[PDB]
Amino acid sequence: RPRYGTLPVPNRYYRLMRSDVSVCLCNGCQHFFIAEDYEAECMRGSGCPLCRYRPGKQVSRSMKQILFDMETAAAASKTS
Amino acid sequence: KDRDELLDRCFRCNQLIAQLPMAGDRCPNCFHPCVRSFVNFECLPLVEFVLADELTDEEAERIIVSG
Amino acid sequence: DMMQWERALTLAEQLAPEEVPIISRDYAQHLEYRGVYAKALEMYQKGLRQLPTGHASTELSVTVQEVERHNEQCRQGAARSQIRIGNIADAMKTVKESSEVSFVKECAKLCEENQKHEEAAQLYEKAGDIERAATIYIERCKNLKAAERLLPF
Ligand SMILES: [Zn+2]
Ligand SMILES: [Zn+2]
Repeated sequence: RPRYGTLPVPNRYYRLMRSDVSVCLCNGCQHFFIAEDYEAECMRGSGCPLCRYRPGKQVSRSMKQILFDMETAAAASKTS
Repeated sequence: KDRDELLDRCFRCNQLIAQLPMAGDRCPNCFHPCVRSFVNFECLPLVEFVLADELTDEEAERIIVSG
Repeated sequence: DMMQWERALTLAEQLAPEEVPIISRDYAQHLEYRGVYAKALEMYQKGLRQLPTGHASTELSVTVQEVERHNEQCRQGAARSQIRIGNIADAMKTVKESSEVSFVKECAKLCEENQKHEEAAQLYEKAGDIERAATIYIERCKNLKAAERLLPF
């Protein structure tokens, strides 16, 4: 399902015939990856290597993290 | 003499890719675009098929769930 | 940007078959400003294009309106150009099958100069104004039978 936004774009369909290869699809990006390779690349602390999608949380994050980051920046300014 | 293990395989035409692919990274034989991974860029065993005009994506999901 | 639309078409024969008519229409537009549009008919006839066949999604749906608008504009240009050639009878079907008031008004002006007063009379009453139509009737056409129907108005 091409996530271009709210625009109507038809869903493309693919057939898999050789089950010995593990494939996955990053929901934030909708690009195909090798599942183990995508999992290994996700550990670099930026989610999907392309779209930086992180599962387990909705599209709108907890933006209070930015407020705590600015708090920590002020703290590092006021260390010395 | 090129090795066959490092050559891309087009699963739609069931034939290897020896020549340089054309624009769109399509198959030289059957013009099929390569369904590639986006870490190592390996042609995954996936073929692309579009529904007929009498079927829709909602109907495709309905018939996928039903049978 | 060279305005050598002839060689643009020539290379578009093998490069981009679909781009062929559009440039063509633009060519005719420039001829519109110089009065040399006597050759500006064959590209309008070549502007036809087969319908996009495919799935019934929006992608095959939106483009239909744009390509049909291009066809309507091309037929408008063809009807405008056919007046001075002397093919009023062929253009009359397209004009009377149209709806646009301004296009019919612009087409109606030039029919009198070719002494084709019947088609001019047909277009004047549907041009949106009856006072000027009757003024042309009594001064040039002198056709009282058509003016009788316009007497109460
Ligand atoms: Zn992704
Ligand atoms: Zn192939």
